[PDB]
Amino acid sequence: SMEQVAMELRLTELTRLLRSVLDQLQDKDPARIFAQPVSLKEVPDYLDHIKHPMDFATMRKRLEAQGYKNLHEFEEDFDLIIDNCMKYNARDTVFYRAAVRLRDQGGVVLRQARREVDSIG
Ligand code: NA
Repeated sequence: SMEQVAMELRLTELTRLLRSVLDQLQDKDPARIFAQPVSLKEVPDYLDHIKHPMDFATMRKRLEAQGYKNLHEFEEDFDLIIDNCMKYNARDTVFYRAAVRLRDQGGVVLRQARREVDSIG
């Protein structure tokens, strides 16, 4: 049907926009702290602590499968990256502080993405 096609085109354009968002967030992480999953072979107890691990490579995989149906879903995954880091790592660490800074800088990017998604429909 043409209605199905129109929904598919909308999902694709949302995907395009979420890609540009993902690239922008990732530019705020030049150290690449959040680029890849935590290795269960190097924080071996990680999964006793953190129930839903997340990272930018994992988000990129989901995005390439057009796996985010709306901005809220994408935001939830970004908030997991930040929130997991702030739980596992202490306040005094480089990791916790990098999560705080990414949250702050990512706020700006997400704030405009919400306006663009609303505006474009
Ligand atoms: Na903690």
